[PDB]
Amino acid sequence: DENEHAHFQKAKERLEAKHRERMSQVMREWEEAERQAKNLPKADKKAVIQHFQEKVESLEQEAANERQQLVETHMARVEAMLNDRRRLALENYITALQAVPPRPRHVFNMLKKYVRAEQKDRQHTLKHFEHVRMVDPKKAAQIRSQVMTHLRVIYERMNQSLSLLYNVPAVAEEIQDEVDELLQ
Ligand SMILES: [Cu+2]
Ligand SMILES: [Cu+2]
Repeated sequence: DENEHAHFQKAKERLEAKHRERMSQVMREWEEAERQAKNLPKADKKAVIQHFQEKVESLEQEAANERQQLVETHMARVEAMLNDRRRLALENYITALQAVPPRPRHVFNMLKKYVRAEQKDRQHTLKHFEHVRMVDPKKAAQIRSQVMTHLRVIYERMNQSLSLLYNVPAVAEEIQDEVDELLQ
């Protein structure tokens, strides 16, 4: 999850290096084209400029394509890993609550891992959405709904899991304070 974000930044940089690379040989080609067009007419010259401007435009388009694709796949993998990570954490938490006798510290640790999984998912979804919002405001307004509902779910699923803590008030009391630190 943090392995794939180290795997995301990597692929992200390779993509940049790759782009900046193709972009450099285009400006390079542009030059020899300018020197070679040294003895050609103006018309053929005004057209050599358009050719390379369109060439650069195409490169930019592709880089943008690769980025979006990379991010999409990234969102898919992470969403799968985070849900999986949450489920397992929710299980250990519930199992902890049903312990006989219930162990406060153990319940908390399990609860902590769970809150962090939910918080990780929320923060992750928020960060990526805010990225698009900052870069492409109009695009962000498209996925806006699909993104807020997601956050609404995570929030409700966590609060619902937190309240399970009241089925064992003695434990809830003994760790209430530490739980607050967690939620802040
Ligand atoms: Cu570029
Ligand atoms: Cu991410």
